Amino acid sequence: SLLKKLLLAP
Amino acid sequence: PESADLRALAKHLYDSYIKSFPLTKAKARAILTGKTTDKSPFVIYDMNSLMMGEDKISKEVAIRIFQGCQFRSVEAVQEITEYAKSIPGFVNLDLNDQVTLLKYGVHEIIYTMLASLMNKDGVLISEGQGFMTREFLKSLRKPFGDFMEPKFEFAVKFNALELDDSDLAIFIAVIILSGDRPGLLNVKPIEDIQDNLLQALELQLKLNHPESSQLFAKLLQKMTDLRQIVTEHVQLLQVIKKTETSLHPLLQEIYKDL
Ligand SMILES: CCOc1cc(CNC(=O)c2c(OC)cc(O)c3c2OC2=CC(O)=C(C(C)=O)C(=O)[C@]23C)c2ccccc2c1
Repeated sequence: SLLKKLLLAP
Repeated sequence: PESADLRALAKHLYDSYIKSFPLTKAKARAILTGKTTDKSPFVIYDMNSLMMGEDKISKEVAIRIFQGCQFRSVEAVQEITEYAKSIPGFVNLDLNDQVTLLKYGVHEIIYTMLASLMNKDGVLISEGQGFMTREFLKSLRKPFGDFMEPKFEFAVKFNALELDDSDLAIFIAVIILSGDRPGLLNVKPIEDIQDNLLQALELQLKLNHPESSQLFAKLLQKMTDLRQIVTEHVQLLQVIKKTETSLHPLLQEIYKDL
């Protein structure tokens, strides 16, 4: 998901 | 030492808030009240001034402005995500729980942070380079005028509390770490983080607002009010989606099954 991608980006 | 650690936590949150959110209440009030050397915002109060200010900040105006709110909200969601990741314990939560906390939390925080950029007369836009009047926004045709107005209604009441950025950093953290969001898998670790953030918030308000004993209890109620406020926002957006013949994918994801 897009939220998951945002959360995982250092 | 316990209280000292709560102050250290408060400061950590404030410092992270300053790194995550370019548009602080301090900076916004400096612009709104006029206490800044920097350029005065371009004021947009009607269709004509909107046209003129396009560069400072085939679709009809109401739609254009609605899309503008969407793009700012998308930017805000990303800022809020970065801030959330700075809250001690958050990135160690189950990743799906992190997603859940943002999904249910971001619009409550957007309403909160929008208030920082508002007065009774209008809202700062485009990093404070524009000021769009409440009257202009409220006058936009149905159903868009009624989409804008509740954000000002909340801001007026919330700004009466006279919170500063240091208070807001902790208030926002407490909201994000809500253990009763629908569909959370591991509740206790979230509740334990929130309990500590609530202690930090109570101490912050006691020290920063010593003459307002009621403020903590009032903020706890605002957290409850914000859930009702956002449910109404989401309903209105569902109405717009079906009755108007576009929605950003990030927002579509957040609203889906909310
Ligand atoms: C929670 C839903 O999101 C919101 C968000 C906001 C914040 N809105 C804005 O910042 C906001 C706005 O605002 C009028 C009007 C507006 O015209 C624009 C805004 O920000 C924009 C980003 C853009 O990328 C634009 C373009 C063309 O690309 C715009 O035009 C901008 C400049 C709100 C502001 C006032 C009332 C309700 C609101 C609800």
